[PDB]
Amino acid sequence: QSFTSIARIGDYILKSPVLSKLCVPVANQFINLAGYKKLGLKFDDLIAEENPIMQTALRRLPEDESYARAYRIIRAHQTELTHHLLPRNEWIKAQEDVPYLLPYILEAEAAAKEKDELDNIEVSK
Amino acid sequence: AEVTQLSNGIVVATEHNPSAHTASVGVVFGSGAANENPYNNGVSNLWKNIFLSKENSAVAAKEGLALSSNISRDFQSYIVSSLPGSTDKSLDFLNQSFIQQKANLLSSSNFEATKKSVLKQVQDFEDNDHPNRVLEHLHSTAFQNTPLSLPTRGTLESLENLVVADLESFANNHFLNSNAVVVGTGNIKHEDLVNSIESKNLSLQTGTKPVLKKKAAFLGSEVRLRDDTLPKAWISLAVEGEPVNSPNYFVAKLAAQIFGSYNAFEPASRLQGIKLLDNIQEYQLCDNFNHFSLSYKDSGLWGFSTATRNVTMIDDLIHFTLKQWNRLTISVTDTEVERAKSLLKLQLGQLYESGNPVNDANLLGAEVLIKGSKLSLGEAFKKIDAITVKDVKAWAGKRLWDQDIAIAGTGQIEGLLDYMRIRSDMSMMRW
Amino acid sequence: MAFRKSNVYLSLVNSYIIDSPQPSSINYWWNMGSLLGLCLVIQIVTGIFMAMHYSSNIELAFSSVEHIMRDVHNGYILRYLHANGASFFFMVMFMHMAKGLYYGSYRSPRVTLWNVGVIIFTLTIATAFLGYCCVYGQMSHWGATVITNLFSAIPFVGNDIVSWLWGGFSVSNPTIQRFFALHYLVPFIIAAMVIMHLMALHIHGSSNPLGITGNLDRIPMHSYFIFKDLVTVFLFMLILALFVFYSPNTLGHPDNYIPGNPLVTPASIVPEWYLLPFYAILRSIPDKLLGVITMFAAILVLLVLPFTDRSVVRGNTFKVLSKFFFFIFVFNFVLLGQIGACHVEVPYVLMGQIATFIYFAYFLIIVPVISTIENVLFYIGRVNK
Amino acid sequence: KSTYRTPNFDDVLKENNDADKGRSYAYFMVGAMGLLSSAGAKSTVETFISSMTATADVLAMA
Amino acid sequence: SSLYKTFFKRNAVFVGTIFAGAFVFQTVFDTAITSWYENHNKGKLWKDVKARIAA
Ligand code: HEC
Ligand code: HEC
Ligand SMILES: COc1c(O)c(C)c(C/C=C(\C)CC/C=C(\C)CC/C=C(/C)CC/C=C(\C)CC/C=C(\C)CCC=C(C)C)c(O)c1OC
Ligand SMILES: CCCCCCCCCCCO[C@@H]1O[C@H](CO)[C@@H](O[C@H]2O[C@H](CO)[C@@H](O)[C@H](O)[C@H]2O)[C@H](O)[C@H]1O
Ligand SMILES: CCCCCCCC1=C(O)C(=O)c2scnc2C1=O
Repeated sequence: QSFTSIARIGDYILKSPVLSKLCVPVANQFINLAGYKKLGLKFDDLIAEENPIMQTALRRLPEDESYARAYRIIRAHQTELTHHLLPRNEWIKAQEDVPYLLPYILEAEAAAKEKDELDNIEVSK
Repeated sequence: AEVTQLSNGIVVATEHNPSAHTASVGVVFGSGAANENPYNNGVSNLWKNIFLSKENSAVAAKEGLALSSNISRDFQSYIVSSLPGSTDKSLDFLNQSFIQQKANLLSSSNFEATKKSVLKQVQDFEDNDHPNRVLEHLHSTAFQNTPLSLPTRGTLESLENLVVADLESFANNHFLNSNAVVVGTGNIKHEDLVNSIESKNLSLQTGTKPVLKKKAAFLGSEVRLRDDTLPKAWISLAVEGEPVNSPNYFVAKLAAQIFGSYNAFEPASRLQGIKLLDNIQEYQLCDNFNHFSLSYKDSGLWGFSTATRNVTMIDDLIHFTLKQWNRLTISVTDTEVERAKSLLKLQLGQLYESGNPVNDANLLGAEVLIKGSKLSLGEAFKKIDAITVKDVKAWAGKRLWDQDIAIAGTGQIEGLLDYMRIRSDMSMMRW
Repeated sequence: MAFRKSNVYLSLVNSYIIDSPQPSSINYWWNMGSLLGLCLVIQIVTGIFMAMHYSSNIELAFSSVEHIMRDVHNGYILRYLHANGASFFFMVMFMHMAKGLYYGSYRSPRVTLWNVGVIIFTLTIATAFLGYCCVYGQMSHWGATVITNLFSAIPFVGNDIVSWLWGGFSVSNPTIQRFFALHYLVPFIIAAMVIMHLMALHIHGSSNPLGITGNLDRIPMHSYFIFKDLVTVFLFMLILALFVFYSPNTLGHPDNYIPGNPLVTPASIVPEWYLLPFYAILRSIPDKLLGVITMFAAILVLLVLPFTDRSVVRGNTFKVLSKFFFFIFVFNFVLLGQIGACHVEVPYVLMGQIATFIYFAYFLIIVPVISTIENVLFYIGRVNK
Repeated sequence: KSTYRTPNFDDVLKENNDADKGRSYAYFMVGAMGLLSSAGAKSTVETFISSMTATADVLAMA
Repeated sequence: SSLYKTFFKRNAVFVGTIFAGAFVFQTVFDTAITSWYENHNKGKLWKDVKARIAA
């Protein structure tokens, strides 16, 4: 499933005050139960990278964010192998759990979709 | 956009264009490198060089005239450029060099200084202009033991053994009237030039016709000029194309536009609507390539040329390109044909209508010599737009599908597989 | 460079067993693979030694196995090892497969890795079954009869393929002898398939429990994982030892200690425990043709998972809804097995039918629906607009 | 020597009066080879498969 | 050979036409051989011996 699609559905729900008050609280509870934050990871760190879109995205990511993603991932593997969690004061806070890679992922998907569209354009005389 | 041409004694052709600033006059002969022999090969290139020699060139320069000449396979041309007013002084210099000085330009001090220049010239070509050197060799093997195989600049061996008598021998057999066309482009009127010509009489070797020969034929073959000291690999590949004045002259030229040309360093080139680019850009299979539909009197060549530094993946370069060409017979799309139509018009335009009369002269003379008239740019577009997908498919099924090819290359070509491998890719397996 | 790197043969061993870069965080669930190689060896070795004393003739097969049990020195150890080993082979395979399901090991770029694994699973089922027929006990004969008849479901030629497979009028002397020949052959095809499995694994490497990249922190296979593999290898042997010496027939059927009889089918037939879930699925469809098609589909549906998993992250580690449903699927599978051991009676038939539905629905409905919902939840829980 | 002067191939070249001469022969050859090969493969496969059918000594009519 | 260009026209023979021809060949060839063979051994076969017998 593309991130363009995830955003469409997610934004629609986010705007309408009917669903926005019904869902978000459930989603927040879901995110806490997932527990990735206790390992020092941000959700965007969890996205599977073995595909062209994600490789383009990670390539465009500015230097400072890249070094940080690297530290978070290594730190996560080490904690996991020790079968512990990070001390609570090291957990990623909700304010920090920002979709930092998302804008690069969406830009790449649109670029990709356009090319797919243009390579297949029909012509009407 | 007027093609005016009339015959009195000499066939005079002109194409006037008001706003021009300059004007060019000259003669174009219906005989070039395709009329020479393996042993006097290079005579025409030599003529061009003396006609432009320091002596003769200084005479027209005082007068405010500029000289230009070009040797091709089917034709040859001598041109004098001038201002719109001196459209007469060009006609004097033209007759003065082709009748009066057809013995003064051939002195034992001029010919030796000129011969020494074409020798350093043709040598320089073979030592450094690899892409053209390869395309020249492509014609060499594709049409071997036949007219089109003779290189325009001539071979260093037939050149250093050429004497003044040979120049004369050739000149007295091809620089005739029945094998000539006096061209005039720039701004001058058809009736303006034709008068200054029908004024001065004298036929000079009239009734004489040039010698005949044996018709040009294509032969599936190859010539490999391996040189591991070069930093790249230059290869040209083609099938038998279309001759000028062929029902498919345009379908072919359109088919080449579909794959067109590419330059891996120019950002815009990478964005073109050519399917082949999806395949070659992943591993950067080449620095550049360019397709072409070369046409001549008796035959032609349809194929492409390419240069690459990826010497370990040449088989993929050749494989992908030839797979794309397979499509022209079975799966070419409407939008590909349409993209081609537009682009063909754009390039055919920029050629037939640039801000340089000398190009117009050559094109005009060359065309009137082969089909007794020139096809108007507007008349071409009508033919181009009329091409359907079915046309391309019928043409490719005849010229490209399971047909022999010709190859030629130089540089690091160890990776270019054997003939039969390349040859096999001119088709696809099916049930 | 080191000799282990330059030698043509040693470099293969070096790249696969010594210097292979492993993700620092893999857990004991990643130890099942080596355990599967070990099982394959134990099956081949004990099988060849018994083949030295075995006779495939229908009049001697059963007694030759008894001969292996009573007269061959250490014969009973060989038979109980081979027999109990087959069971352990499946226990470990299910865990290997379940591990893959849970961590999204089947996902891109390891699809080829997953598909070759499905082929191996099929070949293993076929192998164990053929071996089962070689004992020629009561269960053997009827199993050989049922499985070969499975092909009569094919329209037109079906009954022909069957008389062909039998080499006669019924399961007889041409049947059991060809089954022995075949039981010996297939294990070597599994071995070759296991090599292709490993080749596919080597191009992208192992995944890890976090589901993300391992490229930032790897440690050599040699030392770390060689010694960790040793831990489970010994544990595996301890447990197998307990069954072989102390309870050799607990995983078998008493009816197989009775020579096959063409005229009498046992009053209660309970197939091998690892085939029970499939036996239940077959039994749940009151139509012959549809019955066999649905059973085969229970295996082939594993191929669909790379496409129906709509998630954007690999694995169930950080997914509440997916973990929950993963276990519904696991226990539903065990239930199917329990139903297979019961008689076709009232509460059981309907339970079998619902469990079968649930099994297929997991792959085709639950996973795609749940993964989509989870994708959205992950998004709206952090985006502020 | 000049690379443009192609060596002699007269002894090998066929005087092209019938352009599609070698092509027709080669394609016939390849075609016949494919025909007979498929027939052989079919016969071989059938030989092995039919060896699994009921043996002459077991077709007793009781 | 223009005989080839009439059926296949400058293209090779395709798998389908090959497979089809193979099935035809298999039957025709087998009859031709069994025939020639039995005729060559006329008088020695059981067919021939059965005729000279009356029971
Ligand atoms: C000839 C070599 C040979 C190989 C290789 C072999 N087996 Fe066997 N297997 C036998 C023989 C002989 C028997 C009959 C003796 C017996 O019952 O154990 C047998 C019997 C069996 C049985 C019946 C066990 C029982 O209850 O008696 C099973 C199940 C089985 N094999 C599984 C396997 C599996 C699974 C593999 C390999 C992955 C395998 N075998 C490989 C020879 C082999
Ligand atoms: C239906 C699936 C499937 C079957 C059956 C299968 N494998 Fe695998 N195997 C996998 C997948 C997927 C992986 C990748 C695991 C990962 O990295 O997440 C894997 C990985 C492995 C590994 C790497 C270590 C590990 O356990 O993760 C080994 C070794 C291996 N398999 C051996 C085998 C052998 C031996 C057999 C059986 C004879 C087998 N596999 C059958 C799916 C399968
Ligand atoms: C990327 O991740 C990996 C990983 O890649 C690997 C390789 C392993 C380690 C595990 C393995 C390499 C398992 C491999 C298993 C095999 C290659 C088995 C191959 C199987 C066979 C059955 C070989 C065939 C054997 C024979 C033909 C001979 C047996 C018979 C004999 C000796 C008869 C002798 C007769 C007489 C008379 C004496 C991991 O643990 C791992 O985890 C992270
Ligand atoms: C091991 C069992 C053996 C089974 C039989 C052996 C295989 C027979 C294969 C027979 C025909 O397979 C057939 O081959 C010819 C080439 O000769 C293919 O022809 C292809 O290449 C030829 C040659 O450049 C082109 O003229 C043709 O247009 C093109 O389609 C044809 O599309 C394919 O269908
Ligand atoms: C994937 C293949 C699953 C095998 C299912 C067949 C199970 C099966 C039966 O259906 C049966 O009626 C008898 S009678 C003796 N053994 C068996 C047996 O194993």
